[PDB]
Parts: sequence; C-alpha cells; structure tokens
Amino acid sequence: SQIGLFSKICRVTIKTLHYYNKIGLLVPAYINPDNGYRFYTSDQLMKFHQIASLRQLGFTITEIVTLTQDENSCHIIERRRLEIQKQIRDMADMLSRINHYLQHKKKERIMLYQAALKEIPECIVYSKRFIVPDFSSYIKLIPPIGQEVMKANPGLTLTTPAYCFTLYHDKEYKEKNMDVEFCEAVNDFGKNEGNIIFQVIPAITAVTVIHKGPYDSLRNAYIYLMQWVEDNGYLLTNSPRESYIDGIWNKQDSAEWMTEIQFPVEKV
Amino acid sequence: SQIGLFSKICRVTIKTLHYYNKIGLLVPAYINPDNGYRFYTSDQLMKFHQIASLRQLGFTITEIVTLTQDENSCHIIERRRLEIQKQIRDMADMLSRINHYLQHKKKERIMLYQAALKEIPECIVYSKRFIVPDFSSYIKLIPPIGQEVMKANPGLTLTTPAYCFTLYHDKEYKEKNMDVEFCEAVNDFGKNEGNIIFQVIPAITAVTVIHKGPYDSLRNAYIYLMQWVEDNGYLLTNSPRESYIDGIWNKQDSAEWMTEIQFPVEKV
DNA sequence: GACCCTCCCCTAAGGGGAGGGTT
DNA sequence: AACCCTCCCCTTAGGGGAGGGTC
Ligand code: 118
Ligand code: 118
Repeated sequence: SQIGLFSKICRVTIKTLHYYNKIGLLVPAYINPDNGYRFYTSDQLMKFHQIASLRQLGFTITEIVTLTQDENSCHIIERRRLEIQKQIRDMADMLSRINHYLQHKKKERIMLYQAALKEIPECIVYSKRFIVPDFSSYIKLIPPIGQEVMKANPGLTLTTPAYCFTLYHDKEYKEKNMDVEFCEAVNDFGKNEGNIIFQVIPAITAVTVIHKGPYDSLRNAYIYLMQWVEDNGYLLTNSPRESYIDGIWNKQDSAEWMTEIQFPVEKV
Repeated sequence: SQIGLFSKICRVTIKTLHYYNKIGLLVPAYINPDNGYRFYTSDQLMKFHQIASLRQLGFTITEIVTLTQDENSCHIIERRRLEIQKQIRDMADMLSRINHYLQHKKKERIMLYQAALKEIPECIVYSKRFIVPDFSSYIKLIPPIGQEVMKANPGLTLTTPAYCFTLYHDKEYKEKNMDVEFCEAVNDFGKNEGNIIFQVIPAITAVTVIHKGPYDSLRNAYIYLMQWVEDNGYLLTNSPRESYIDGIWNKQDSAEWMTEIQFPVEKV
C-alpha cells in the first residue's frame, strides 16, 4: 500500500508519515530502492493506532519513541500525569484570572491596575520598624534614617537594582498609628546601629501592581490587590510590601511617581 | 537604565527584551545610534508589567500587541476565555485517560489494547440487517451478500480504503439472537432489491481498539472498550461497529488477522 | 491524471552561541 | 573582563510549496 492509501486508512497527512519515517517512529515495511516509494502494511496500521493513542494523551514525539520501544518504561507516564495535573491547576488559575479581568473591565471602562505574579528573591536589607502618625510624616522621616545608616556604615553599598521598600505589619486598615517597617536592600550584612537593624527578608512569590501617581491614592491599588487576592482564591501570606521605584528623589513631577505594591501571596 | 540593569529590574532575560524590541512589543526609550545600546525608562517598566500581566493569562504575543495598542478589545479576552475552557476540558480528558492507562499498565505488564479517539466520516453502504443464530455462523453468510450485491448492481465499486464493518444493534448482551447488520462502504448508490438496502451511516466520533488475532477473543476488546467508556466518562451514543481490516480473505494465519472495534461515543 | 520523492522555508517565544565593539 | 550589539541556527509536530520523477 502506497503512502496515499495508508494515509487514507489512518486518516492522517502524508507529511505526518514522512516526518515519522524521518524520526524513526513508524518506519515503513518496504522502501522501494529505485524511486524511494514508501509501502505500508497493516502491521504498520496497528503501530500507528498506538502512536495516535499516545499522541492523544499529550505525549511528545520523543516520549513516544521511548514508550513504544522501551516497553517497560512506566515513569514516563506518571511524569506526564503530574505534568497534566500541573497544567490543569494552572489553567483553572488562568480562567479565574480572566474572569476577574472581564468583571473589572465590565465594571470600569479602563484597566487602571493590572495584577501580575512575580518572584521576589531574598535580600539583605537594613530595617527600621517603628510607629508613624500618618504616611506623610513617614515620608519625611525616611531620608534622615537612611543618612544615619549610610554615614555610620563605611563600605555599605546599596544593591543594583535598588530594591527599597516598606512593610505594613498591621492586620486591619489603620489610617493612623501605622506599624510600618522601612527597609532598603544592601549587598551584605552591616553592623546594627541603635534602633535600625539588619535582617534578611525572605524570598516570596507575590502579586504585584505598579501605581503611577501621587502617594495619597495608593488606597486604590491596595483595594484592587485585596479584591484580586480574595477573588482569585489566593491567600495573603505576609505583610504587604510597597516598593518605591520612582519618586521625589528621581523626578520632580508628582504625576510620574512610580511605586509598586507587592502582596506576598500563596494559593489555597 | 541600560539593558542589563533593566533585565534585572524586570527579572527577565536579555534575549526577551531583544525579541520584544524586534517585534515592537516593548521598544526602548532611547537607542544609542552608533553602538546600538538600548536604554530603558520607568515608563518601559510600567509597560513590561502590562506585558507580563497579560502573558500570565496565556495571551499570545500578537494578542498582547493588539490588547496594549488597541483599546476596547474585550472580544479577544472572551476568545481567550473560551479557549481556556476548551483546553481545561481537553486537559481533564487527558488526565482521565492517563489515569486509566496507568490503572491498566501498572496492573498488567503488556498492553493488549490501546484506545484512540478518532472521527469516522460519513459513508454510503449496502447493508443487510438480519438475526444471526451464532457469531460462528455469521462469518459464513457474508460472501453470499458480497456476490449478490455485485451481481445485482453491476459496476458498483467499493470505496478505497475498504470500510467493511458490522453494526451490533443489540443494546444488551446475547450469544444466539444477535440483531446485527453487515455494512460495507461503497462509492455510489444502487438498487435495494431484497433485504439488502442502501443507506448512509452518519459520521461518528468513536473510541477504537485494534484487535489482532482470531475472532473468538473479540469479547475482550469489547469489554475493554466498555470499561474505557465507563472510566473516562463517555457515553455510548450508537451501536458499536466492528471493522475487518484483515481476515481469511488476505491471510491464512489466524493470528495475523486484524480488526478494529469502534464505539460511537460523545463526551457527556 | 494521479501520485510520490527530496529539499527548502515556516511556525511561537525566545535560547544559545559566534564574532565584533567599547571602555 | 564586563556589558553591549547583530547574525545565524535551534527548539514542536508537521504544513506548504517547488522542482523533478514515477505508475
Ligand atoms: C536611604 C534611605 C532612603 C532613601 Sb530614598 C530612594 C533612593 C533610591 C531608590 C529608592 C529610594 C531618597 C529621598 C530623597 C532624596 C534622595 C533619596 C526614599 C524616599 C521616599 C520613600 C522611600 C525611599 C535613600 C537612601
Ligand atoms: C463484498 C462483501 C464482503 C466482502 Sb470480504 C471477502 C473478500 C474476499 C474473499 C472472502 C471474503 C468479508 C468481510 C467480513 C466477513 C466475511 C467476508 C472483505 C472485507 C474487508 C476488506 C476486504 C475484503 C467482499 C465483498
């Protein structure tokens, strides 16, 4: 049976049989040495049946050329099973995220904020945890606190990129008397000085929202990220970080201040 | 911010930034004309965050270009949601099939029947539906039909490849009172003289196993296909077909015979 | 007329490397 | 040596077509 008749038997393309014969899977029974014509037999039809049965299970071709010659191999099936379970767990997540995106675009005409998961590696920061009356005074109190460290610690150098951020160790919404902790990543351990300490901030997976604008409207970003966490079946693991990428130190216009909200989060 | 600093800010590879600059997804704020060095800006990070937020939902790159360049594109998000649900159905199907495959392979070292889900197109057949006293006697009455149809309808040409099957119209198991119908795909219509009639058989999606060996062991393949149907949550929609690939007409060896059992099913 | 072969380029989203540049 | 660039080839499972030959 020539390649066309066999390709009509299996309901498959001739190019598929060519590719298979090239890769070594499903080699034909008789190759005409004069013109190269590939002739097939029903013994090849029964082989293509199991080839298609494995292909319908998601196995890649190099997995099939192992499954069909190394007959005892069973770990390559449990591996694909765990892979399928991971794919389902990711696809359901993506479906919930798309549903949330659609709900938000229906409610508001514009996707002002856009959540995105990212992996934040651990870093050595110098930290000062204290109580502030409000956010405005906290912004004023940060730079002298940084100056104290960079003066009293020779050889201390900031990290590139400059990961400078704050943590909010409250559990409920506190407009005032906020137990904020300011941190700034350093290349290595420095010595403690007074109330300012050093520590390692653990590596986290976090959903992130960048907020372009003034600081007095970060409540919108926090409300959006909390809605995202509650909706998509996630759980806030740790205190929410807030990363200062751009601000009064780098730009003079308040409308171009760029800050990134980070929610350390884990899935339930 | 140079490309090396930006790749660490974004926590992505450099070649990703090169690809996004080449396709036009993320273009640097300023490219040095002589060297070619790409330089980035906070407003490029604000856009890479959008790129990542959309790519974590599984959007293709061109869909991301269409989404960030053209607003009011909620039809593309709906398309992606429908495709996500389709992929979730297919992944759950794959998971159930590989669970069944593991349940059988870790039970018995050899796989006797692989199961493949293939779509059979519609065809024109001549058929004789009659009660057969036994399956052993069933094979005997077929060549009479085969001669009679070619004698009554001259020039009637069978299709290629030959689709010759049996329709087991019994909704319950029995040995001696089998209500079966022998069908054979033919190119064009003919006369319906006698109990042999012409008809079309609707196109079906069917799970199929290929049975190699004599016709007494077919109950094994039928029980296996029923077990597959019950395990994988399919529903048997129509009467099972039995496609005779190889038989007494091509090969004298009874262990070289081949036959394909087809179960018309739908996913419910 | 139909059918079949090899050879070449293409997919999506980058990965890896070679060779050249500059401070 | 540290970064940077462009250019070329590579990944899947085959698709599409050109040019040439065969039944
Ligand atoms: C030590 C402590 C704080 C700051 Sb900064 C800053 C600088 C670079 C990158 C990120 C943050 C600052 C403020 C004024 C002038 C110069 C630098 C800072 C400001 C507000 C909130 C958080 C951090 C700097 C050093
Ligand atoms: C018309 C009807 C049936 C068959 Sb045959 C067959 C052919 C030659 C010699 C003996 C038998 C068949 C099928 C099932 C049971 C008994 C006979 C047949 C079927 C498929 C492919 C090729 C031949 C052929 C023409």
